[PDB]
Amino acid sequence: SHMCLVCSDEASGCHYGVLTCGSCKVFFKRAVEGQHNYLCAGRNDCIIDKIRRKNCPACRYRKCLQAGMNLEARKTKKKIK
Amino acid sequence: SHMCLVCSDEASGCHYGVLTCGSCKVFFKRAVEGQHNYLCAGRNDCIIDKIRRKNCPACRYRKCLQAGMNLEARKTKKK
Amino acid sequence: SHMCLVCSDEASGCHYGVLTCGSCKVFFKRAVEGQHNYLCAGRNDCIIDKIRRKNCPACRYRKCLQAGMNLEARKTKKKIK
Amino acid sequence: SHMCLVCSDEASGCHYGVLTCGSCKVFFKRAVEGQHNYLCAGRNDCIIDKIRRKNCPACRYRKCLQAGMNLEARKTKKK
DNA sequence: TAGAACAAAATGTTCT
DNA sequence: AAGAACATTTTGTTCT
DNA sequence: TAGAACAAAATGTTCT
DNA sequence: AAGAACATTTTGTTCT
Ligand SMILES: [Zn+2]
Ligand SMILES: [Zn+2]
Ligand SMILES: [Zn+2]
Ligand SMILES: [Zn+2]
Ligand SMILES: [Zn+2]
Ligand SMILES: [Zn+2]
Ligand SMILES: [Zn+2]
Ligand SMILES: [Zn+2]
Repeated sequence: SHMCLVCSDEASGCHYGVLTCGSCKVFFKRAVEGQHNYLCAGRNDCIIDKIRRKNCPACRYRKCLQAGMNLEARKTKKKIK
Repeated sequence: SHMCLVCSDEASGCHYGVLTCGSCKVFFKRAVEGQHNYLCAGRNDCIIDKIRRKNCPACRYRKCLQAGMNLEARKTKKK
Repeated sequence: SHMCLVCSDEASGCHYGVLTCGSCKVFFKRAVEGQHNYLCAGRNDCIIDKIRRKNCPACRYRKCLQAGMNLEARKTKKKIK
Repeated sequence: SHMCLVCSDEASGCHYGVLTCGSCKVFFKRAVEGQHNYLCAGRNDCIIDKIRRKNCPACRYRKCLQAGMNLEARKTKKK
């Protein structure tokens, strides 16, 4: 494919285990390494697309996790082999 | 009463016709003057409070307008 | 510019401090991290271009050093600032 | 005498007409059959020895030909 | 592919 | 009340 | 930009 | 002597 699985923007490649765009890559990195005590202003199912992905970091981060992103994807796939 | 009518933060006074905080005051001026077009990612009914107000500029802006904010609120001292 | 300063092939970017192609980048990395007890079969001035860069690793590595390549270029340029 | 005439490594016998090592033997067959065109990076006079022979296929190949290597050296038992 | 560094966008505060 | 300036936070791009 | 991992090219050894 | 097969070393590319 070539859609980011988090926001549907065009994927820049496979990051942290999942096809994503560059903005979602660095978003997940920052969320995972820091705090991500984010608060949804809707019902925890906000739509995350190219334009709206800035709206709700709580839902964007939930979508990163649901897509399967994980910081150790590279080293984990090396073990699996 | 010291409570922003848009986000319930502590209000700094009457801005553009409405009791608001400083952050909502300037957010509103920017929204109108930049005339940007925001889009809600929920259901057009997001909770707008001191922290969540950052999440949905579309609903925050809508609440400003609904609360009566108007850049020429003062100039409307017409007789 | 856009010539590799080591072999004159097209540069892929600035690596280890110097504009180089990808083949020269990984060549220098391997030479620096391992042994580079290479022996020139000419007079230590072999010509290193796209086709001949495979011929003499001793001279190719000398050219990497002469161009200024160094493993810590990134962290070194951070200190300088 | 057990010394490769191309690289002075220890020779394994007469290959393609010339006393050579195994590595020079197969290098020569590959050069001729792949018919590749090598280029020297020095002065067409590189030192070819057990270790340096890897550096200049052009001079190594030239030395093979000059030493008399020929893939049909055996078949040249013509009367 | 992962990540540093730079850049930009978006928001908030101070001060007049 | 209103706004400019600065500051911070949040997000996105380049890596010549 | 740095680097892991994969891939290819180039060389050398064994075995018949 | 000659060569195929395998093995190793050296070099280069992709990273869906
Ligand atoms: Zn994305
Ligand atoms: Zn949400
Ligand atoms: Zn407010
Ligand atoms: Zn909303
Ligand atoms: Zn190069
Ligand atoms: Zn040389
Ligand atoms: Zn030899
Ligand atoms: Zn030569």
